[PDB]
Amino acid sequence: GEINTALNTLLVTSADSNLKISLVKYPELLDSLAILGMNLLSNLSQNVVPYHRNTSDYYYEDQHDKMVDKIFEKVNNNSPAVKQWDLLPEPIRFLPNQF
Amino acid sequence: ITNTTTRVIPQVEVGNRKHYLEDKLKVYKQAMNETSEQLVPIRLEFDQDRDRFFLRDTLLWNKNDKLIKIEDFVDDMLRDYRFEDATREQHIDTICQSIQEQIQEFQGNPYIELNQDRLGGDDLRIRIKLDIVVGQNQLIDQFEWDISNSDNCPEEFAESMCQELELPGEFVTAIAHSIREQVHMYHKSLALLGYNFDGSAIEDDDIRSRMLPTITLDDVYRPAAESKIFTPNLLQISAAELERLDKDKD
Amino acid sequence: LKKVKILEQIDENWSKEDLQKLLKGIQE
Amino acid sequence: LSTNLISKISLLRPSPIVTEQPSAEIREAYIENFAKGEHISAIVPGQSISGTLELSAQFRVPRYHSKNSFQQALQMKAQYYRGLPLYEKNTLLERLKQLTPNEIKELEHLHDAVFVNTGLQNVRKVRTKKWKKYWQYKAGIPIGLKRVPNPNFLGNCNIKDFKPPYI
Amino acid sequence: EIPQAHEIVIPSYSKWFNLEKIHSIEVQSLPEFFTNRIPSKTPEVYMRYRNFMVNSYRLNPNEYFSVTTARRNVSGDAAALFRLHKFLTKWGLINYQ
Amino acid sequence: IPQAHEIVIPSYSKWFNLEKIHSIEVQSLPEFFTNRIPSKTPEVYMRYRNFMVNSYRLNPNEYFSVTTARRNVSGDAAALFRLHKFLTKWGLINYQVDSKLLPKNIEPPLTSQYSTRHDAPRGLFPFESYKPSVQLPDMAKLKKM
Amino acid sequence: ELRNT
Repeated sequence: GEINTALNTLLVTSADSNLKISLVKYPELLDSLAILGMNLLSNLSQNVVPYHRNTSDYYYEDQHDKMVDKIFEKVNNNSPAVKQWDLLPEPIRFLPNQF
Repeated sequence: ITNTTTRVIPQVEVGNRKHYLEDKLKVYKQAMNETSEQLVPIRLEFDQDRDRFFLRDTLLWNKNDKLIKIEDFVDDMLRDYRFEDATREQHIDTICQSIQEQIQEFQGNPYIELNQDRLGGDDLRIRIKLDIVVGQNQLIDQFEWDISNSDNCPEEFAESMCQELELPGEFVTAIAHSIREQVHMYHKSLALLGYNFDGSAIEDDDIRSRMLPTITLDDVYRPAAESKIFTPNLLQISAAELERLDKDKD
Repeated sequence: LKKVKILEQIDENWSKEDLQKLLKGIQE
Repeated sequence: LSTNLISKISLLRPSPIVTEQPSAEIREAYIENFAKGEHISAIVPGQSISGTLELSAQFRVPRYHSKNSFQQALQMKAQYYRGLPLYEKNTLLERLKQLTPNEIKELEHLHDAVFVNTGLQNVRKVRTKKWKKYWQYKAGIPIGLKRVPNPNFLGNCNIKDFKPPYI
Repeated sequence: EIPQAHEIVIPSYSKWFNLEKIHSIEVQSLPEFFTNRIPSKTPEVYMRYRNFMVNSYRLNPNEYFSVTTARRNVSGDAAALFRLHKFLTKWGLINYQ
Repeated sequence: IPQAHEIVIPSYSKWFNLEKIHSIEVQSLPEFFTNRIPSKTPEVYMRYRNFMVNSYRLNPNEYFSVTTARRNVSGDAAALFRLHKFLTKWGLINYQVDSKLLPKNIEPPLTSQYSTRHDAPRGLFPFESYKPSVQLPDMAKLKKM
Repeated sequence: ELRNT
């Protein structure tokens, strides 16, 4: 709803020709529009459904002691890697579906 | 207020500040090439003479950070100190140039971090003294700190001390800044004298007299009259001092 | 008769007492 | 009205703690000149709580050795009150007839480590009791629980509760 | 425990903000706390800083919670604390009223 | 002959010897055992252990701080802090101290259980007419006829 | 806000 009521209130004002939408006063609206159009083009070519997923949608909800905590898994019963991701997905070419 | 005559109001602002608009590409260009941090202790002192402001705030700063423009952070800080909008003849450029100078002199953690890292470090224990004033309380305490160890965390010790003493939190971010200050001003004096940080062979007179001697079996307990210096004293009250030798150091 | 047995919806997140308190609370 | 129905009708339908500048006109004049960059006459500290954590003007490392009980030992080749329970007269005397002056320096620092820990524990408890009343005082709560209200008042919002059509 | 003595309003697009939980927008907006390259920037440190700033604003919502008090009260570099404070005040959630 | 007290160690730390160095401590705290630094020796580490634990055991309901340590033992403060964390993880010291008497952070208290209202924009919710009829429809005339 | 008379 927050996306659709923003899109409709942008479409009414932008077609009005009496109310100016200038990006000198705010240049980050256009990046939101273009990133939304990027991410909608991405999950349309893969037929993924957003906005109503049954996933959790939340990320990780929760020194000299990491070797001590490693052997703590030994004497109680008695280093994570890096991540890599981008802001935007690959364009739409270089996808296995798109040839 | 929405119930109006249908204007377009771009970014109605809070605290007389336009919202910070990120780049979102330099953020990922920096956050993925993110080897180390190299925090910088930064000191700001100004008086009513030769300056108009006072601005005695001390902060840490990431040296490898290329995201935030430093003049924008200083301009945000002066707005946080409630300076009125005539804040350029009492320049933001003076504070920005001071902070620009203080991060250029920071030679970094030397070859104790750069080339080699002996597990456990060396015997280089230095005599850290601190003197902090917050409100009307004055924390005076001294201890020993191994400058030759890389896994010595000043912040994890500052939180530990303010845990025991039940300090408010300005002492949390002042003790760690004092550690980061004095360890850096010893590392700089070591690096400018060509110390060659792996083989020790200290070979000087002003330093090697500030360094502490080797703890033996007998010296594992300090003497009683020597113990009364190495204890934190919560002397509450205001402070009063000055500093002007520009000519004397010249 | 073909009666609606409403208390057979006792799926593990809920219970029969929970459904009874739900119905009595919405009637309250 | 019959009592067979009265029991079922209601069944079927149930219906001196802070250390700031307490004058509220010198704090404002301090900021009115601070934005210009000027000092003032009176002083203004930051807010805090009262109380001093004063160590080393308090319990010291005790002196269990005499003035020469170490160098003469070097020549001859040698329930709780504060934190320690009071020992009986006869039981502790044979215990201190056992030890050596290599361990007297251990014992002094052990008893000092007990004393400083107790003298920090009680002051820590008093300090927590003071901070719990500081945070209540700085948040509008009184303790221990023509004006015009702003929209950030408890119960004076501008977003009125809209009712559903079935209600 | 302190009882609620003020009216708290966050904007509707900040409905996702919940304490003790990290949303996906917080990961895609501040990625440096979640790429395990620096051991002094963990998501526990991020949750501590964020919960500190949000709890400290909501005690007196009429006051602009500046960057400098947050820098003076938690230990960390000024760049990451400034970026987290500007992200937080970008989405409402602090300095909204 | 001397007075004795009651000490409580958790069951997973029974391996602790007050006169011997365990194998856990050489893999947990490797800075005292490189045998290259003369100021961090395996014999002066026992003088830290038998000053922390043997002073905590004299009165186990007092939290053994770390500012009580570096006031006396004249070592590096970070090494004493790491050893004080190591002896607290295995519950040797600071175990029978009652909770809420342990030192806690001086922070603004939690505002988790606060009720928030939302500023929703103008066109978010639809216009609603036709109040629904909660009351059940009556069919007395149909069954009467 | 203290609107007085």
